[PDB]
Amino acid sequence: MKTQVAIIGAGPSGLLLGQLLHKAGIDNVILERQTPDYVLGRIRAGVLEQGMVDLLREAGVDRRMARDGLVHEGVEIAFAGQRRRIDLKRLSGGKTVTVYGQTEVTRDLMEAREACGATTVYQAAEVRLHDLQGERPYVTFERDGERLRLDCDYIAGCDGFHGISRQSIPAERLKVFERVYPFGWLGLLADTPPVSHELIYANHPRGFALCSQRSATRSRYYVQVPLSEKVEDWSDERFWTELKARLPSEVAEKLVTGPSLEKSIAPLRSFVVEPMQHGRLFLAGDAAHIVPPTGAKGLNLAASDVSTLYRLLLKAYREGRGELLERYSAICLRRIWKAERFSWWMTSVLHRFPDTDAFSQRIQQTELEYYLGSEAGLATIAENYVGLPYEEIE
Amino acid sequence: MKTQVAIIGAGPSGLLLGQLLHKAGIDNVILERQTPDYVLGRIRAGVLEQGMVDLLREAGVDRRMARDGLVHEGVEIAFAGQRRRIDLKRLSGGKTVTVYGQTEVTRDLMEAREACGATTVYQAAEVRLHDLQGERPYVTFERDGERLRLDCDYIAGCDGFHGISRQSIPAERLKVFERVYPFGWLGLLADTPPVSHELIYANHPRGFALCSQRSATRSRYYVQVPLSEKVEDWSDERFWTELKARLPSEVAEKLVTGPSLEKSIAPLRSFVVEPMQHGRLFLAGDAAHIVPPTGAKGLNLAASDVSTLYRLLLKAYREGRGELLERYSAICLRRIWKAERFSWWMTSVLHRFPDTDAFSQRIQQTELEYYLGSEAGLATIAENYVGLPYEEIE
Ligand SMILES: Cc1cc2nc3c(=O)[nH]c(=O)nc-3n(C[C@H](O)[C@H](O)[C@H](O)COP(=O)(O)OP(=O)(O)OC[C@H]3O[C@@H](n4cnc5c(N)ncnc54)[C@H](O)[C@@H]3O)c2cc1C
Ligand SMILES: Cc1cc2nc3c(=O)[nH]c(=O)nc-3n(C[C@H](O)[C@H](O)[C@H](O)COP(=O)(O)OP(=O)(O)OC[C@H]3O[C@@H](n4cnc5c(N)ncnc54)[C@H](O)[C@@H]3O)c2cc1C
Repeated sequence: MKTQVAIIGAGPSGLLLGQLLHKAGIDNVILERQTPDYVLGRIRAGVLEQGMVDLLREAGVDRRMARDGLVHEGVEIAFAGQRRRIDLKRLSGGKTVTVYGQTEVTRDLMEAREACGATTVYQAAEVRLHDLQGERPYVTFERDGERLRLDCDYIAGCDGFHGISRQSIPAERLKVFERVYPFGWLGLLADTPPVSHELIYANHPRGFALCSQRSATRSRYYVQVPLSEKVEDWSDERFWTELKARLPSEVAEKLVTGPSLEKSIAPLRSFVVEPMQHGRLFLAGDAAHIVPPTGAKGLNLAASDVSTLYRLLLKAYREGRGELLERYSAICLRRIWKAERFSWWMTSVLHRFPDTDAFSQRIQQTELEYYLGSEAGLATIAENYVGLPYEEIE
Repeated sequence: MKTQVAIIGAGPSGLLLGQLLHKAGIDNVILERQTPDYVLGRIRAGVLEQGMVDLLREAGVDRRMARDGLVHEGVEIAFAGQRRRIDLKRLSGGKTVTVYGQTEVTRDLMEAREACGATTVYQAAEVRLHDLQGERPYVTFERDGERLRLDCDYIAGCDGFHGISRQSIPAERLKVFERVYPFGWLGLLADTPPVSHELIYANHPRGFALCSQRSATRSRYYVQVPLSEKVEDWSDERFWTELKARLPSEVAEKLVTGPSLEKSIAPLRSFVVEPMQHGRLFLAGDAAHIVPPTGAKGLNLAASDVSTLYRLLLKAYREGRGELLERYSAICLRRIWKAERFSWWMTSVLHRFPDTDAFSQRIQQTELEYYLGSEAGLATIAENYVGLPYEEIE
């Protein structure tokens, strides 16, 4: 079995890369540990940058998104009994963000891939990577008990945080940067209309809360909870009572509640590895970096890693410029670090941290007061929120 | 002995308030623990905001400053082998800062006060404050062994961080916010021409360094040093060698060194008290708050506290609007907290902190890269550096 680019992981990253590659004539095979159904069960992302929206259009998978996606021109931040709106469009020079669930984006790509007839092996068990520095690397996996080998020119590790690709790079060649936060996000999906037409991020003494959405009749809410919490201790009723307690009274007042379609706790973490490649293996998305959800940058960074890898691979195949691939990491990391900085900043000003002294609490509040009340402060949030520009290459 | 406003402390705050008051016809007496010579020996500040410059003009003490002061339109920040200039004037909408030593400003005010014949008691020993909540407060002090009493209507505590005024407010009525940094600034004054026409703040792996000035032939340099250092362990030669090691090679190359006229270590600290008044006692300047020097806000915040107190006292005396004085703290604290936030931010991005993990070091570097490379980021630094606007009152 042979292909040009072997892709590990059928999440957004792998599917997007595969689609862009297939369309340009570069054969690729995707290997996924789970089933199509399992991948589709993951709720995750709701906010997309314009760069991601354009990439989906380039991959020709934007019909449903253009129809069903919601374009947002602003977002709200509530703190100390007041709501402040950040006009993203005005402050960023015209850019906006699009609310379209990750489940939907993944569904669209999966359908697009099937229609084109490109190769995808689900339930590819025990994927192993070999000869990463040779001229002929290969991947081995198990399908129903028999060990199969897939030869390729390059391997793109799009297998997420717990994937095999990052583990395959000799640990001594990698530099890891990580911060674990002492809290997580308890999320709840409901078939109820959102409380607002725009997102509301709330810093409240009891903890952080976020009112998001998926469509006109589907909402997604989150509340900060300590790491010791188990999802089974949070009944739907306990969640709604808690969410209401963390929102401004006039917002809590018009909130339509309902049974949860999904509930889960996601721990917050920052993680980056340098470099993002090794020989003929290139890491993309959650395989190379994790950002806390506060900034809505994760899936969006994966999109830029992919956009970059795809363009470099095109140059390598179409133009015989294989040496440009050595620049992958340097190009990606520039954008990754600025997005990590933004996600870290958002996280630190919106959440309540344990054992915080009086000085820090006051500085936290003043950070909000300053950035939300200054035209220059508002602009720094806005340009980062809509997403910083992608790098050209070369 | 009787007056209208008793002022404790003959540093910049007390002298400026006294001068503004005297000029408006409100009698005031200043009590100072030290001698004129001792006060004049303190080097301290070099950078003044435009608001402070205007206040000095209003007090009619700006002749020498207008002649000798240096107007700066920009400042430089060096980090990771690169120098980035922040165009203050362009980015702040036309404002600049003025470099005029605190020693000089204090000298100008002292001369101005003497010429007008206003009362100033130097070597006023053991100042005590009494009947702060009565309609008739009074101050007692010792002059050559005899205890004297000074009756007044109001008392302005302009006695700095170690003054008696803040100690006179029942501890239970005060809320203190404080952060002590694990390092100090070793400063050196020399009769040598500055290495640059504008200030250079440098974040270097060995520690922070700052190239400042007092005139065309007088320089002021600083290097971050741990709290365990004693000034006697730093010979002039050790200082120059260290400073040179922390600056970009092309800057170190043209640095003119020379014998120190003054050397001292100043520990870094953030401190604020709420409220800033009690009965007929009002705190101003370092008596109510300390900001680390990194942002050049200390003397500048004292100026705004004074501008505010003076205007409220005018209303009280001239207009019989004594009730407006209850607003002093609320007005001052708004500006104080934003300046504290700025000084804290500058301090955290420019200095090297002990036991810093890899993630934080990278975030520190990315903060600099972001704010120094974005038009909106540059504007947040600039508007804060030139000084945020004073509040109108009423
Ligand atoms: C609560 C939450 C909210 C978020 N909100 C947002 C948001 O609004 N906006 C945004 O930009 N980001 C957001 N994110 C982040 C975003 O969901 C992720 O960054 C994104 O899923 C990354 O996609 P990926 O394809 O890189 O990895 P994944 O989605 O993790 O997919 C990796 C795939 O690889 C497969 N795989 C793993 N191991 C193997 C193996 N050994 N062999 C083969 N296949 C394997 C996995 O099964 C998986 O299907 C959020 C995340 C969370 C958890
Ligand atoms: C290294 C350094 C650099 C700085 N750089 C700058 C800068 O460039 N720009 C800026 O804005 N700020 C800067 N500052 C801060 C600035 O110097 C101070 O904020 C400023 O001195 C405050 O003035 P003040 O009048 O409130 O207090 P002080 O200058 O401390 O004067 C208070 C006076 O009260 C007197 N006194 C004390 N106790 C008694 C008592 N019990 N009875 C009677 N009198 C008493 C003291 O003797 C003193 O004379 C810097 C400070 C340092 C240390």
